[PDB]
Amino acid sequence: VLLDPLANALSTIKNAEAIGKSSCVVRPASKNIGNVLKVMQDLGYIGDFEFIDDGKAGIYSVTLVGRINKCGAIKPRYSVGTASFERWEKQFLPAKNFGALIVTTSSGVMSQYEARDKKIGGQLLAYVY
Amino acid sequence: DYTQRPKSRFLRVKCNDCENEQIIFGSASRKITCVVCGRTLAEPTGGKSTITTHILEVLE
Amino acid sequence: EYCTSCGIRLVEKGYVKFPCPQCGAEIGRCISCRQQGNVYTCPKCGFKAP
Amino acid sequence: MAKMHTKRKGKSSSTRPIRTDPPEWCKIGADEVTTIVLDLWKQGVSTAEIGMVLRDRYGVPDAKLITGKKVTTILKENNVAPNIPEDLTNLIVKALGLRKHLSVNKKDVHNKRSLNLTESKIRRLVKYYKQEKVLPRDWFYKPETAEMMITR
Amino acid sequence: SLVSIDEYLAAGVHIGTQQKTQDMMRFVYRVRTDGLYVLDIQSTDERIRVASKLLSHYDPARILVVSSRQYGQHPARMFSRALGTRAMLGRFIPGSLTNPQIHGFFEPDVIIVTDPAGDAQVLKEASSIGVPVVALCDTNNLTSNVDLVIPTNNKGRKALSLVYWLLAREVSRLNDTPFNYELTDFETPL
RNA sequence: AUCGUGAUUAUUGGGUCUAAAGGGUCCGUAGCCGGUUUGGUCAGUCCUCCGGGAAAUCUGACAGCUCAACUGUUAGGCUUUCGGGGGAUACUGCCAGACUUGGAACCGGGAGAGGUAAGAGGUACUACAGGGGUAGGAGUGAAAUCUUGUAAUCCCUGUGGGACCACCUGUGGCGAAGGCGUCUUACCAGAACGGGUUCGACGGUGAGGGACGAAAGCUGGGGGCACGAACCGGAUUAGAUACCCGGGUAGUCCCAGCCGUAAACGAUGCUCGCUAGGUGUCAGGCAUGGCGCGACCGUGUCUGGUGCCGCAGGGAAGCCGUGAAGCGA
Ligand SMILES: [Mg+2]
Ligand SMILES: [Mg+2]
Ligand SMILES: [Zn+2]
Repeated sequence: VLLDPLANALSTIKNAEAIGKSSCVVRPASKNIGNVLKVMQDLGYIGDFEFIDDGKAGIYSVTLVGRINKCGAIKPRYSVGTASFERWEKQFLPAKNFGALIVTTSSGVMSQYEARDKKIGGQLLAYVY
Repeated sequence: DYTQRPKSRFLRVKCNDCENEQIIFGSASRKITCVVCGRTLAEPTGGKSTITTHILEVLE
Repeated sequence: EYCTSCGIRLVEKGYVKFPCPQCGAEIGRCISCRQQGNVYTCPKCGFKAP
Repeated sequence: MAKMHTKRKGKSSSTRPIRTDPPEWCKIGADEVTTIVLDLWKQGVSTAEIGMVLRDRYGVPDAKLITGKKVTTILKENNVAPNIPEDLTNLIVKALGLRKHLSVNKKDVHNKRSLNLTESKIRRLVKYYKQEKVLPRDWFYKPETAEMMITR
Repeated sequence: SLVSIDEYLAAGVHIGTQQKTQDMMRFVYRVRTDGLYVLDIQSTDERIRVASKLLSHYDPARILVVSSRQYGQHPARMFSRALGTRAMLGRFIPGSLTNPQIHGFFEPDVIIVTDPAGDAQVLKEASSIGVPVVALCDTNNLTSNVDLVIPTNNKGRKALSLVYWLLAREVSRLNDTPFNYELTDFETPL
């Protein structure tokens, strides 16, 4: 049964990047999916995305502009504080100031650079680079 | 597109005896007899129902 | 150095560089986009071939 | 996905189109369809084919789109609903018939497994309904005594 | 179309193969009742014109033309004579472009394949050396290691002669080469 | 010895087709994992505050021991992973609904060696008896036992017997697996397919635990044509307690239970999304051409199975490859 839509969407984005496809569809869209896509768009790694409702949870027509290398969910969504980002960055990421971790926070969902700027932490959501 | 559509379609069948302006579903799972007088508008086939009277116009 | 079908870098051996078959602007292709026939779109003249 | 107790997945879904409105090509009204639903219910017709006969002989595309209510919502509104859900009643009815058959064919182990799968589905439905307060907390599915057609 | 579709109907160019592929869908416009699926003749002329524009950016003595079939053999030789391109009609040595000590060594800048499936070795050699290739597929062809696709029937003698003459005249007009050859020269000896 | 080496205990961070390793299959509790969505809370969580978390040892410097370790001051570390307040509501858990795709329920025309129960049937075999006929039949590498003059072999007639379901048959089908092939009937079940049909997350997996579980074997009652461990006999051979051949018991079969294991195999547990293609055939549905333009058969196409081929991908390779051994949950 479908029980991890954000990880499914990021795995689809990984597959579309690996084949080099410019565009790909996203299986059922969610609000955290849209927040991850918006933060990734502001990172410049992902081009475009539109919620095309289908009388269902809704899907995405995402235009991959060829800027990423791999992106999946962070499982478990680890609790993280302002003084706890660098170890996750050293684990998932490949290099300093290279790629970002999608974070969910009470202020908002955003990459951990802007979360460290906010001085507020929370749960890791995903990673893209 | 990205949205799903109903490939199966309705009809506008007209009754052969009482001239009723009844409405039937194309992929009928039941014998859609006429609502009013005496007629069987179409019989339930496993796929598309076999209409016996006039179809005024197939709708969406 | 950047493909028109994938944009990946042509650092490997086997990269083919050629001008456009419509406008003459340079268009690149990789082995994966050439083995798999990835459609390439010319960003200047909009030419799209398989 | 796969089925409940057989892993044979299938995609024979009934494709209902995106309709946020009632029909514009039909002159049928909400009162007409609710009267038809009540009369067919009083005939003795279960809710699965009530909508089917609405959509086939009357060409009603969907009761919720026009009336604003589903079949069971109209049933609860008019006090014309059963005390037990139709899916649980159907599973219990099939299980009772299968047990009646299996009490004379004791070699029929395949249908014994079929009875076990239907019992698993019955307990799943009872667990969901007691989760959602449709059925009483103390009323457990007794497969020998408290399983009759109308339970009281 | 630069040439009328009735001529392509008569010459056998629009006849393909009873089985097609999914990537050849974009060059097919309609399924014929016989089984042989007709390609897009307008798309065929578009691909021919685009290739001739691309082939006109290079000298004929740097182009490479290869063919395998007998029916594509004579028009390939006609193309080689009318352009001066070094053709490989008939049997092909697997190490011509590579193998500098071998007979038939060549270092081209563009490759032309008369049939990509049959001329698989030339495709592998061009991919190894890194030379972009304009290919001539059919209804049952795949464009792997292919840069440009020419949708024409390579199993018809008249279709091959007509297509080779069209490509030759188009390139020779684009590159202002004197082209005194006529389609009967490119037509197979009947 | 112990740590590291060693990702040789692997949450980070390993494998489990062939190297040790997928449980025979499956149902299923605690656990664990869980759809989009409006409304409310803020417990984990989050930022912050305040009470703590003895020094010692740790780090750096300063100061002072001649450098040094060392003692004091000091800025950090540990002590942890407690108690209690304020802010936030993304996240998950709590509260109340909804939503249709996930699963569940019903209807339709079709498919199937799917299951039990009953019966009939096909041919061969065999038992005895009868008729014909008269020197061997059987078997082997070759032989002999065996069988036959009490008339066998072979042929004809007739009556009973028990097992067994051929060709049809398929790189077909159904089934959870084991497994299921004569036919008819009754009972039951699942599936896919069609479905502007009912339901509203009701779902996945699942240590324990439960049922099914090939064959052999065991217990009790039957049956015993054939086959056939044991056993006996005839050869082979140095020997033959074996292969071969002649007999043939238990058993194979049925009826009522037990054991619970197989190379129970795809040596690949199950569920979901995702990822070039070409290519048989099967069920259903669907277009069209022919069809005695009807019951029917062809090509195309969607869905679900059933096979081969193989790019990318991955592997140590054989290979796998939308039916993963690919990429994630
Ligand atoms: Mg047995
Ligand atoms: Mg297994
Ligand atoms: Zn009527």
